[PDB]
Amino acid sequence: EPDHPIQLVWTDVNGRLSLDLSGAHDCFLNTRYSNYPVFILCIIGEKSFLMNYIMRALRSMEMDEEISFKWSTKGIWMWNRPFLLNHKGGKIAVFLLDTEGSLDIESDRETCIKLSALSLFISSHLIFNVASNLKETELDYMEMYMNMGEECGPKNLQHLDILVRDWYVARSYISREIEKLEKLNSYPKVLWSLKSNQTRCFLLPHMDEDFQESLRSYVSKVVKGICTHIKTNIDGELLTSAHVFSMLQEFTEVLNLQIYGFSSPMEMFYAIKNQKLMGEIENEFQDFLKNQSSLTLPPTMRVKVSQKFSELLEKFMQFVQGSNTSSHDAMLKDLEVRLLEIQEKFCNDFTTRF
Repeated sequence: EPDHPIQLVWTDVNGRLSLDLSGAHDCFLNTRYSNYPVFILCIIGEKSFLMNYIMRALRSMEMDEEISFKWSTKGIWMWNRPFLLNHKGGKIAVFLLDTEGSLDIESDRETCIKLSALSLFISSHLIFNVASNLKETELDYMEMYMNMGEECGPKNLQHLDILVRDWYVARSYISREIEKLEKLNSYPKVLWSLKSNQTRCFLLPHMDEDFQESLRSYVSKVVKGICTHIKTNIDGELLTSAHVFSMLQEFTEVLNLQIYGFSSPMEMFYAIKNQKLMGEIENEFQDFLKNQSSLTLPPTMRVKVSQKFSELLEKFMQFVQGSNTSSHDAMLKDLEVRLLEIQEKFCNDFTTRF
């Protein structure tokens, strides 16, 4: 079939994330490039011009030519074939990803956050389209993305480009946003990113030729820096499309299992870490109970299990992340119900057996 965009992920009627497994398999586990170092360019927010220029520039570098089969929706879409760019004596497989979603509509916000989080999780580089100054919801997506690099290798940096489509000077723009963020005292990683030039801002004029040339200039700049921003995984191997297929499956499951309320991307991110912490506590309780002797005096056993139980609820509140207390309360209550099940099983076994 002629190469075309494929919808990788969408949301079903229940807000669950659904993955085209067979489709993603075909793209990512192709025996030609699946062990080539991979690069996932992702576009988010709100284009056809930008996307088509990126493909035209990529297809030129692929055929060893010089930079100077089109792109058409509420999901994650990918161009089903990668562009193989020369690097070392090998190749880099560039996949092109587009996150279609609302940014500010309050309907289906949890699902919008989930789709976007998934794209950001697997991206090597983010192109974020904004209209004028950065709004809070955009900045929160940006902070989530900045946090997704802190768990993907040691010297991993998260690269973000901001395409401001309707500002009215890119110097005054970035300086302005740095000032607003400095007073707000929130979004510390975006602030740091803006000050370290890891986040770049590009201002696009609205007339055709000035927009055309600015897009061309920007697209040339990001395809040229692709080969030097290869991500490495936790192990230290360069990211490959096989790895990306695995990450996509696993983080889709993590997102569908994040069953606690959240109103913002950072809250969804902290909810994911807090659920993990819950499981580290329950496992820690199970281990503690397994190491207790069957010879222990039943009274001394009851007190030790009770105090350990209490200490673990304290530990959940000490290491819980984020500031949504309503969510922490729901999770502690569920942790308490789970710990009491482990306790009831161990204790009821212990009393009747011994």
